[PDB]
Order: sequence, then C-alpha cells, then structure tokens
Amino acid sequence: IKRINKIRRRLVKDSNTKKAGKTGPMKTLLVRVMTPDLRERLENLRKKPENIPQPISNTSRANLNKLLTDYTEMKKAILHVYWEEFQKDPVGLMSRVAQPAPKNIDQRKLIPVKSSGFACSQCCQPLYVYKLEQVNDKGKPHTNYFGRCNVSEHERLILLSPHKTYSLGKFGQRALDFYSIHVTRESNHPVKPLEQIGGNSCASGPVGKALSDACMGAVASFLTKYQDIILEHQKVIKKNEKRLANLKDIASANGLAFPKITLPPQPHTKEGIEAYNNVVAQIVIWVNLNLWQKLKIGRDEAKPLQRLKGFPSFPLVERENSILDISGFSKQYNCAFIWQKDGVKKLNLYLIINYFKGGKLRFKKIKPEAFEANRFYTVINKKSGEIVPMEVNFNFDDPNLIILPLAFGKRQGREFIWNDLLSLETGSLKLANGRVIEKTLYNRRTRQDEPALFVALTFERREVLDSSNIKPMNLIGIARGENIPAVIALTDPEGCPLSRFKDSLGNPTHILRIGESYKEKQRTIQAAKEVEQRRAGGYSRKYASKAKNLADDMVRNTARDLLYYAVTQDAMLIFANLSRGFGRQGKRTFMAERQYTRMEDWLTAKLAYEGLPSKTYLSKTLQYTSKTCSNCGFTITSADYDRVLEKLKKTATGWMTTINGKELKVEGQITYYNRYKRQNVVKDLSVELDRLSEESVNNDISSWTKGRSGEALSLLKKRFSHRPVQEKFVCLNCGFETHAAEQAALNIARSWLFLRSQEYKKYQTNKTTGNTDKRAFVETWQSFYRKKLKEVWKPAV
DNA sequence: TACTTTGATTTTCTGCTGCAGGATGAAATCCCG
DNA sequence: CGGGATTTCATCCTGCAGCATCCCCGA
RNA sequence: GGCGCGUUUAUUCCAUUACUUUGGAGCCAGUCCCAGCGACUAUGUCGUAUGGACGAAGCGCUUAUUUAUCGGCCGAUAAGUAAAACGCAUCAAAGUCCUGCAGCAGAAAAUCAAA
Repeated sequence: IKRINKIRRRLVKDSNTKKAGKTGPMKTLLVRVMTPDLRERLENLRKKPENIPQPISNTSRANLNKLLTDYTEMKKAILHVYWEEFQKDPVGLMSRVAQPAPKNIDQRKLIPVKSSGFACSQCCQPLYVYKLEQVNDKGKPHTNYFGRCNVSEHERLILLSPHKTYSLGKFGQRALDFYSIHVTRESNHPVKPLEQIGGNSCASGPVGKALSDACMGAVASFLTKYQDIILEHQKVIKKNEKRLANLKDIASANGLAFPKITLPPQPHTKEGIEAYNNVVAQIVIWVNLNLWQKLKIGRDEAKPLQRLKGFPSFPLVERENSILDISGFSKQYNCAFIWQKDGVKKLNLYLIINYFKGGKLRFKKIKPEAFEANRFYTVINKKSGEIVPMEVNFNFDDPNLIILPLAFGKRQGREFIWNDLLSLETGSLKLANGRVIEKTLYNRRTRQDEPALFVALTFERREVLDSSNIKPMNLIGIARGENIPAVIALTDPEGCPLSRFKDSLGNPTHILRIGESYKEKQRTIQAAKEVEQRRAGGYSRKYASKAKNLADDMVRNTARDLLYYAVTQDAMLIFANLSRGFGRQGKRTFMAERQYTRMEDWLTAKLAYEGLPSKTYLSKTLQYTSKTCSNCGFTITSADYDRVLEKLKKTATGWMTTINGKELKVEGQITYYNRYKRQNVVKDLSVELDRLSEESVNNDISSWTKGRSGEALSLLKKRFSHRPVQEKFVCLNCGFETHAAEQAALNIARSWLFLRSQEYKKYQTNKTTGNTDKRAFVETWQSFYRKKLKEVWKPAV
C-alpha cells in the first residue's frame, strides 16, 4: 500500500536519531481562524456534532483590524523614508546596510592592499582594504577581503568581494541599527512610526522589533539585486559597443544613410534605462527596415543590439494581503501558544497576541507534573536546550487582548500538534515564529470573494535521522515519455535484472509502468476544448485548469510511487541528466507537460525534511542512452547525417548512399508542418532530389555552395535512419525486437553504472593531456557495454 | 494588380516561475510600587 | 526588593565534463 | 455548465479538528418569455439557436398532527407532516509559508516593408 507517511515511518524505524545542527529542517502550518461562517458550516451538517467551538470575539477582531492597519502604515512610512534616503545618495545607504563580519574573526591581519573601494559613511572616511588568505577543507586556496576604518567606533571587518573594482557581497537585515533611530524616544529623527501612527497605543518592543526585520529584509534584497545587476549592465555595454560598431561599418559598406544617434553613458536610474531602450529599439527598427528586409541579410552576420533588462524598483513605494508579524515565541515578545491538559494525551489549543499597552499575560514556572484542570499550559525553549513548562493565566474579557481559536484537520494535527514521535512537550519540535494573513477567499454560499483570516506557524525539527547506515545497493532506471509517464527497471549492483515485480498476470518481471491511462485523459480534455473552440471560438472557465491540475496530480502520484518502490526495494534512483527546465517547447505543447524538475524538487524536499541529503537515494547521470541497442551498442546520431551526405552518388535505379558499410536505399516521402500554409504538405524525397539535380551536372556534392547543400541535408534528415515505428524498436545487428521504453529505462541505470567505471577514468586521464573529442566517448560506450554483455549481461533469447 | 507569413514599435489583460531578505533570544538598564 | 518595560547586541561551510537529453527547418 | 452529501490518507494507541485542494460517485441543464440567419424594400420576420431574461437541481426506513373507507379513533394505505437517528448512492490521495522584485509566456488592438 502506498502512503508517504508509511514510508516516513519505515525510514524512522530503520535508522537511529541524532540532534540537529545549528538550524534544522523547517516546516510551516497554515490553518484558518475559527470565524462565524465556519461555525454555521459546522452547524449545517446532517449529523450535528456534540460540541461546537466558540468563534472569535468581536473585541479580538477589532483589535486585529486596528493592528493590521497600523502595521501596514508603519511599513509604508519607513519604506518611503528609506526610498528618499537612497534616492539622495545611493553610496551612503549601500555602505550603511553592508553586513559586518562576526565579532569573533580576530585572526591576525597579515597583508594590506598592495584601497579606496568604499568608505564608512558614518565618519566619511575611506574604507581601506585588507587581505586574508586561508585554505578550505578540500584544499582549494581562498582569499578573504575585508574593509577596516581607522575610527575606533568603526573598527569593523565589513566583507568585500573581489572583481577583475570591489563589491560588498552581503546585505544583512540586522547590520543597520533600526531600533535606536526610529523607535526609542531619545532619538531626534523627524520620522517616528510608533509615536505618530499608532497613537502611543502599541508596545514599543515587539512592534518595533518586527518592523526592523520587515523593512530591512526588503531593503537588503533590493540593494543586493541592484548591486548584482549593475555589473551585468557593464558587461552588456561592453559587448554591445563592438556589435554596433560592426553594424555601422556594414551599413557604411552598403552606402545607406545611418541615423546620427549615439548611446548615452551607462545610467543608474530607470529614466536612463528607458532612454537607452528607446535608442536601441530605434536602431533595431532601422536595421530591420534597411538590411534584413530589403537586402535579406542573415541574423548572425547582422545581429541587433540587446536591451537592458532586470533593473529593480524600490519595494512597495515605486508602485491585497495584510500581514501582522510575530518576531518569536518567548516571554519577551508577549506571545504564547497555550494548550489545555485533559488526560496525558490530549490538548485544547488557543493562541494569544498581546501587542497593546495595558495587557496581562504573566507566566510562572511550575513543577513538571503540576498540571491541573481549567488551567492553561505552554513550553518555552532555551538556547541551552532545556524546556521549561510554564502555565499562562489571563482574563478572557480583557479589552486589550487578542484571542484566536484555530481550525484544522486530523492530518495537520497528527503532523504538528500531537505527533507521536515529534512531541513538542519534550522539545523534539520547536515553534519558531508565526504570522497572521488576511486575504480574499471565495465563499460559495454568497458566490463572492470575502476577506478571510489565516494563521501561519513555522515549526523547526530538532531531531533528524542518521545517514551513516543508509547504503542502497540495487538500482532503478527511470525512462520518461509522453505516452506513458514513466517506465522503470530494477537491477542489482552487478547490473543483472531482478525479477521481483508483479505484472497484471502476476508473472515475475523487472518492469513496471506508473501513471498509465493518462494520455487518453488529456486527449479527451483537449478534444472537448477543440470542440468548444470550433463551436463558439472560446471555452468555458472549466477547461482553464483541468490539464494543469491533472498533471500536478499525476506527477505527485508518480513521485510518491517511485519513492515507495525505492524505499521498500532497497534501491537508489537514477534520473537523466536533463538541464533544469528541460522539455519540448513547440506548437501544440503545454506547460503542464514539464514534470522533470518538479518531480526532482518534490522528492528532494521530502527527503530533506527528514534530515537526509539527496545523495542517499537520489542521483543523476548521462546523452545517447535511448539510441543504443542492447545487442551490440550501435547508435544513430543527428550529426551522423554527414555520413549519409558524404557520398549520395547516383545509380540507374535512383540515388544511393551508405553508412558504416551498410547500403541505404534512397526513397521515401516527407510531410512537414508548412507554417507559411498552416497545414501539412506531402513531398516525395526522390522527386525533390531529382528537381534539385535538374540544374546540376553529375550531381556532385562538392559543387554545392551553401544553399542546395542545406536543402539536400534537410531532405535527407528523415530517410531510413532509426525509426520504422515510433514505439517499436528493432536492432540492426540481428533484428532484436523489444519495447523502446524498457530498453531506455535499463540503459539509463547502466549509464549511471558506466560513469563510475574505470574506462571513464582513463578517458578523463587522456582528457588531462587534452583529448576533447566526441567519437571517443561513443567508442568507449560501445566497447564497455559490449564487454559487459559478454561477461554478465546475458541477453534474452 | 488575387490576398499568406515573417521581422518589428507600442497598449491592455490572464497567468506561472526564479531569486534575494527570512523564519530572535540573552542580557543590561529605567520606572515603580 | 521584585517586576515589568524598554534598549543593545550578535549568531554561519566551497558543487566536474556531454554535443546537444525535442530542437533542426528552405524560401 | 451548475447544485449538495460527504468516506479513507497513524499499526493495539492520539480529538469524523471542523482548514485548503485533487480524483470518484449523486441530481438539474428546461421555459417562448425576446432579439438572430434562409432572403431582405434595410430601426419592420413565414422555418430555422447567433445572442438575452427567468426557473431547476437524492432515495429509503422508525415515531402525533386536515379527509376517504367501513365495522359505532379500537382499520390500514395517499398527501401536508416536527425533530431524533440509521442505511444506500459513495469512494481514495496531498499540503512549506511571508515580503519584494523581475523574468517567462498566451491572447487581442494602432503603423513600415516584401515574392
């Protein structure tokens, strides 16, 4: 039976546990606040429940609304002030937000600059550069660059990033002292958020400490993006000037009137970017009108300019959810998660937020087993690792409190609240922080979008598994296709197939197919879509997201099934070394057909939450795996058409060509998607070649300049090459016949085994002297695979 | 002097994904009763 | 003499190799 | 296209806690109440859906309440019929969030050029 939780239980039961590092895996719970609509929904069931919870009181709702409005206004005001400050002088803010080194890097500085990279704007003094060289754990030498000022107050070690001329490299949200400037009343800054916006009603500590992060994170992100994008602008300008010089020279060579417009110097604001893009667009329009259109010049010989893209805008000011933030869960920030003991295995959950002046949420430590009825309890986590159970007492009718009852399901509760293993009572799970989200949700009863209150609570796992004993031996190759989502094959370390799966007939085998019946489903959906489109020119809202939802369902289920098979079979998964975002980008393609990276990421995240690295069960490997027969190892190539076009000599019966000593009969018909006609036109290959040969003598290939060679190659690129049937596969050596997907799945695992063989090592050693080639790789492939077929990989007869 | 595709400027709308900042308590001083 | 409420502060390492794996077409 | 019931995703144990989705199953998709096309003399349709306006949306079983029907409610079945409770249709999976930026697309509209 296939459940992810059963797999997780199997993993936990099969391995030991250890304490997590400095920061462990983190997971988030998103639930909803018990509102009156949920109360009515619970009251309208056929079988009414015995005890319906009370909804959130009016006072809590009013206080929450007031707090949300004030928080949003404060964030806007601070962001506006820092936007103005950045506009006045970018360099000052850039140096101020720079994240200093930890106050423990006290290794003896050895070498200064061989100096004016930046400057400490606090004292307006140059920030002299100092060097520090060290060697990492793997032996690669690394040089650390630091900036130090002569001022005792500014005796810091700001990080610097060398460039081939220096950059900062880091922008932290705590580098700038936000609290002492805008929060405390001792400062004389003209802009004070809490004193002016909140009307002296909000507690300084928690609200200020929340605003600090809420603003500095955005400012740091914006500054990092700005700093990164400036260098790419320099590179683009450098690569663009030469190209425009070449284009101007070409235009002068044709004797046309080139416009007298010159590039502006590199800008640093959005208006300069706009002007530069306008000039580039004008130049490209002129080039299009004069060179490619009238004279028909190719793109490579006359290539356009490139626009300036990626310049960021200041957060939230250079122009909806309302967010109330909680910095942390400790007695200092005036927030708590309270649960009522009734029995040694039951809880009753609430969450209290006291952000107002004139509230009472006093704690007091209790004995480990001093629990009493009608009294609330909670736990507090320390840096030292100790857990102190403390009880919370307060007044339910407090006019300054915020009381939130939560609503969730059994799955979420078993995952976080009352989990069997990760029980937060003993400290195995720690509550990190939380948020309050106010967003619009669809109400089906009223058929309107209405505001709803959500609660997000992030939990950090403190005990993880030990990967020192997870050593899979067997292998599983996954071959993906469009007709079938996935076909897999199970092999032992030696590579021999393992007959442990069961087919429909129950016979032993080593092949399974996952997610079948898909193709007819999306084809029915597309048939309905096309019928509606032909009927009325458009489809209803139903067919907007059916394919996407079904594809997401299928990829999730396939990932779950392969995870189950790998875990229960003691095998390590192998995927194809496809670059991220790989897929077919054509005419009738859909974005719902790209589930390679999505699957890898889902599997990686699921393995990561348990504390194991991806290399324990998940891997990648290599190119030329689907085009290889399992009898001798012959492989066809797209570049192998050069062999076809090498002779192309003519006989009395027509054209003839040979590849690898095998005669090829030149005949066949070609049907291609003619975009000029938006239809399919069928042409005869021999007839096309004869029409080409009408204007040629002796039909010699070497007499071809550029064009007729390309047209003949495009004609010949179908012929008799590798594919009588798309799904069926036949081997050229002895006529071996087998399904293509199964062979591809087996060959992917065998390729992964190959990339760690000794032939590959000697290949790389020859690469050390320099042997970058293409034919040698395929030759080693064929030789190794033939040897392995000879020794251990007995073929099926 | 019939009536397709391509390359291109701008205008709007619907979506969908990548990538930075993240996931804070310990302790030292005022104010006060 | 506690008991809150407000202010300062400081916490982090170095990933290998294929010509294309659905991207090459005639005009 | 819409309208509602909801079960399973922990092994003897841990909230039919109730949230957000996916898949399956269940029911209604009609009314002439109007304006279209065949061709039109071009603010006026004989047959025909190109659009508009209203309405629609489980079945059983156990418990009083208006009549028929004869023995003078002791006779049950038909509707209106309160609430409790059960059964069937009807069954299985998943969830890591916030902020700010940009980048990818898809579809329409105003202008230059071509065999």
